[PDB]
Amino acid sequence: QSFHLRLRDDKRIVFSEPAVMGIINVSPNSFYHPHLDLNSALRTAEKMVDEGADILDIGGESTQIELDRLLPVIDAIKKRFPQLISVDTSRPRVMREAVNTGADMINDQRALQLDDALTTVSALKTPVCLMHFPSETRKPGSTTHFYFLQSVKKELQESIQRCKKAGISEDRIIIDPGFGQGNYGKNVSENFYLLNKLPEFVAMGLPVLSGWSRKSMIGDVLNQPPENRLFGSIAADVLAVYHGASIIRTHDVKATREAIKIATYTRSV
Amino acid sequence: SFHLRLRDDKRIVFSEPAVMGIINVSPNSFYHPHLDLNSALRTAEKMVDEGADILDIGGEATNPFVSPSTQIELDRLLPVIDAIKKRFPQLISVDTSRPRVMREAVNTGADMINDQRALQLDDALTTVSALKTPVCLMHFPSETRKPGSTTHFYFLQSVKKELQESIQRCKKAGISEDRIIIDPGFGQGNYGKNVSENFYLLNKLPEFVAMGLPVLSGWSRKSMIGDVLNQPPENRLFGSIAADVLAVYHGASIIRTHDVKATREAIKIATYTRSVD
Amino acid sequence: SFHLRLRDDKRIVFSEPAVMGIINVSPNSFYHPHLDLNSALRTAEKMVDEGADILDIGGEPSTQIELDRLLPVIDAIKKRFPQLISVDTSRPRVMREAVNTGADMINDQRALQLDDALTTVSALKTPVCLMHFPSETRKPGSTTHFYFLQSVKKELQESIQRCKKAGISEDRIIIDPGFGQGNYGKNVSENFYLLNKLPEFVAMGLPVLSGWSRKSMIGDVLNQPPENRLFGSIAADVLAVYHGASIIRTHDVKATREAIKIATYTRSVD
Amino acid sequence: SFHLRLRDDKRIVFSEPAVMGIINVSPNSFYHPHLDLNSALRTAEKMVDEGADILDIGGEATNPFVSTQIELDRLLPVIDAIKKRFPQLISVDTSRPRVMREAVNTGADMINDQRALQLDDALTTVSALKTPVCLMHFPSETRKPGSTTHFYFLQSVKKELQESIQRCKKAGISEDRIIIDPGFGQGNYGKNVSENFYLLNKLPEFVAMGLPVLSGWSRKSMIGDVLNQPPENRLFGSIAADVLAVYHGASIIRTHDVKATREAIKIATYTRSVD
Ligand SMILES: Nc1nc(O)c2nc(CNc3ccc(C(=O)O)cc3)cnc2n1
Ligand SMILES: Nc1nc(O)c2nc(CNc3ccc(C(=O)O)cc3)cnc2n1
Ligand SMILES: Nc1nc(O)c2nc(CNc3ccc(C(=O)O)cc3)cnc2n1
Ligand SMILES: Nc1nc(O)c2nc(CNc3ccc(C(=O)O)cc3)cnc2n1
Ligand SMILES: [Cl-]
Ligand SMILES: [Cl-]
Ligand code: NA
Ligand code: NA
Ligand code: NA
Repeated sequence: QSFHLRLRDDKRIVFSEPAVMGIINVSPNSFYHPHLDLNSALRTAEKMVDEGADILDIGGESTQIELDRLLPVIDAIKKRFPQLISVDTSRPRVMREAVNTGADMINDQRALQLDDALTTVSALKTPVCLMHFPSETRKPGSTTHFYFLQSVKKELQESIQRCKKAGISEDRIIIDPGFGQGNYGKNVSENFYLLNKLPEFVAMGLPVLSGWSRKSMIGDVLNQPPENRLFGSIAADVLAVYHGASIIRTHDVKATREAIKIATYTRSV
Repeated sequence: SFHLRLRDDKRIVFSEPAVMGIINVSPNSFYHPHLDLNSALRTAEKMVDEGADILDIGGEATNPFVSPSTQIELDRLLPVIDAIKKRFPQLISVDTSRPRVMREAVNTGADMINDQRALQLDDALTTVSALKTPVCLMHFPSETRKPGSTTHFYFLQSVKKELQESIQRCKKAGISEDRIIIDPGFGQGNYGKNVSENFYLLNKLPEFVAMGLPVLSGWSRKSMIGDVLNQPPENRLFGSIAADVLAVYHGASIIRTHDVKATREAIKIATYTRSVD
Repeated sequence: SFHLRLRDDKRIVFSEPAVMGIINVSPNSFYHPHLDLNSALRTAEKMVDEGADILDIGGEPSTQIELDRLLPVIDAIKKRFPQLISVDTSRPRVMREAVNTGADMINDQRALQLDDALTTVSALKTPVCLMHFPSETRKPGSTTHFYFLQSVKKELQESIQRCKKAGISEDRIIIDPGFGQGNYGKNVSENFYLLNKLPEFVAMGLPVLSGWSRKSMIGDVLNQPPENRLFGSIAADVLAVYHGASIIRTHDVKATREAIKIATYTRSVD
Repeated sequence: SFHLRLRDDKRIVFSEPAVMGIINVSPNSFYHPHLDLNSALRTAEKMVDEGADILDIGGEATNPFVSTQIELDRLLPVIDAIKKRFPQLISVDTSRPRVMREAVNTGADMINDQRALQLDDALTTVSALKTPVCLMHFPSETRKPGSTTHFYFLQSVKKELQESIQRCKKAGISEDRIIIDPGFGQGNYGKNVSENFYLLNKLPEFVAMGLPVLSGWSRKSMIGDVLNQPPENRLFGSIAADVLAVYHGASIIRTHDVKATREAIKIATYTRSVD
């Protein structure tokens, strides 16, 4: 699985194999490895760069505090490292300033639903990741697995179409089924069903991004706290790439990179 | 047997329990949401071929107790009702709690109204009385009740009392007895019952049947079956059939189901067994 | 029969509905303001002799004023009497200081809506009464009774869920429909409807508290001033207990206690 | 009237036979498995309301007719939640020394061992923990039921229990911390129906050993066999066995049915002591 994106300067970047996107959360309230200051975030960035990350995803999600956290990190990373920078936000103002500070792409868990977001991404000309997120509160397990998958695909296609209409280029759109529980509105079996059926998303023609890293589904199946979820998480990434995923979002860059290389070879014989 | 008197005074006689097939047309609906008109019609066609007596169409977007949503509900319902009215002979039921949806659905061809909230919303009683259609009154779904907070016996008594009051509310409003159907409201979640309470109501269904009106029961694919079998909704067919069988064995008049043919065949055996008394 | 768990983890069981006597220590308080410490203690003494299970003390710069009225009373009561003490307040700081002084539980008419209230009660580990308080923009009578009731239950459920999420133990939550007119945003018939439907609150699975004592809906129905509302008030207490209420908040301890004893017996004989 | 000494050296006195309610948190149990913390707590609340003196929490699946971490994950949360809520004594039904330590550390007041501290380290663990312990008679090996006379079987049971008691005293376990139990049951409890009834009829012989005696017939197969009833229908027969056990001097009754048992044994106690 190879793919490309067109950056905001119309420069084409080609990935010869699935990309690894390392996570740097600067929100003290994150479930895993919150970064409370700039120095600690930069220590993580350096490790991830050493471990071979392709992209670093910086998130800190009330707008000014988000900016005070994100901007210093993006600036420092842009200054020090050659990695592509993704900003994980749903706020148009954050997108604008993040990109002005050096972010190359926008990762939106809300798929540009927040007013002004769509036009903002079109105006910035950056690649964007559209993650599937419930219209509103969904009851997990309330439909068959098949019909749930149908709705996720349908809604992602609608998001893609909104992007194209707003003038976002086809080579700037990444999609993500939005793996997780809690407000991601899925139970464990639904998450695994979407993973099993990932080729149906891949067949939509855009690069697919997948993030299982240390999440509750692994915790539930293994009965392990987040710190003990490494091996289970690696397994999900392997399966995601085996099924055609283009980008893996992870807290564990080296382990993911090595594991998915095996998935790629298995898939590519 | 039982009959329903339609708004034009024609009496539909049912010599055996009726099977009401379900077509949910809201995105947040249970089991199988129909996301467009064509998909809704494919299901109707299947259910018609499987021998449905009634097709129950519902597309509620939001709870009216908590307009744009009214119009959204209409936009989803009317095209399906209209297409079915033109194509098929089946009776059409509209599952809604909104008086305006009731009026427009009936004008479009709906024969009866199915209200989970028992016409409690402002103007619902008067609306149904004026429409002169049969109506199903369900045990009101209490989102705040803590299941198990009373004993099975007392909970059963409270369900019976509430249904008796809903019947009286209807009669006082000028809704005729031959257009009233009652339903103990099987389900968990917002239906304010746990697994054991649901099974207790099912075992005690004859107590609802003795109230003298046709009783409707809907277990199809619901969480009670999932919890007992440890299965997702697509794997609850055989458990659901069993509940329909027992409901009919105990005297239920109408079964509301996602699986028409299977329900129809199974309850025929329940009906025969019940009949040999 | 119900129970609560105090902040020391001690299980308190009530073999029958508890009577909570009211001691208001603010000058603008309802029915009988206690203008000094001595008067408050005389009332406490009477209510203890009359069989009160709990004493609810309430006195709502202004925080400090509330404390100077409350603490001396709570302190005196804590030293002299074995009854449980409740503090009627919405202010986190008053909650902390009152509990530190001897209050066993917190009674919040605002259901811990005031910032820091939730975290404060969770840390204090005391039981808390959550009363429903309709939006102050509400106009009584502008919705049907049934509709209004659903919104009251829904909002109480949301308050309960906030408490649980904040780590407040289920055996430390009491709920209250918030009987009253005026700023309680209800009219006479809405109050009687909630009373008639009280078993629907009991069905939420937590002890229910009710307070009709001397209130305006009795005054309006009987055309009586506060002094003449005793017989109507106990009638409301009787009905509340008959419908399953666990705690009755009253200015008239002896009369309420005796009346609800009859209600409890009648309810109990299934 | 009997007494026990808790590990805090405080003596607890029972003026009448104590009722021990059963809370099993294992998925595979023949009667009322508790599969989650909440169900276990509901049962506990009900049993406390009904007047239970002791709650016996077990995480080992009990089917007589057919990992340490898994037992702890089921038990500890329940024991913790009970310790924080109720004044009742907490018993932990386990044979695993590690479980004994962790359960006691979490709040268990005594240890109920169906193996009478046979597993290595169990003896020394209980002596060091300083908690009361119930020693239940269990087949040293696979016994064939009905293979000896009733009298000779009883002799072996009494001899083996006496050996167990002696092992405990030698290990330094206090005499006011030892409870004994004839181990009523079939299957791997190594007895048939007649043998169980013989032991019950002869309960006074265990009572004469000078330690409080615990007895557990609740909804067991002996009742099922005699009445031809599934577990749900064994209440009345179970009550009868409890009545006889108490009439013969049992100090503790282990039951799934607290209120019914308490009421029945009050009658037994009245009759026994009217003298
Ligand atoms: N594109 C994209 N894709 C994701 O998967 C993602 N996940 C998070 C993290 N959000 C969650 C959700 C659920 C859970 C749990 O159940 O454990 C954990 C973390 C943040 N940004 C994200 N962005
Ligand atoms: N007359 C009537 N009778 C019903 O039984 C019914 N059920 C639904 C569907 N509602 C539910 C409720 C609970 C559950 C669960 O626990 O799984 C599922 C679906 C919609 N209209 C209904 N109408
Ligand atoms: N938990 C609880 N429950 C109450 O019922 C209550 N009432 C008051 C007193 N408030 C009112 C409200 C209305 C009226 C009237 O209309 O007469 C009188 C007094 C103060 N704290 C209270 N706390
Ligand atoms: N002290 C003590 N005393 C018991 O009697 C006991 N029983 C069990 C449960 N074990 C059984 C054995 C046999 C049977 C049957 O034949 O039905 C049923 C249950 C677990 N802990 C126990 N602990
Ligand atoms: Cl449905
Ligand atoms: Cl007052
Ligand atoms: Na791939
Ligand atoms: Na409805
Ligand atoms: Na009519």
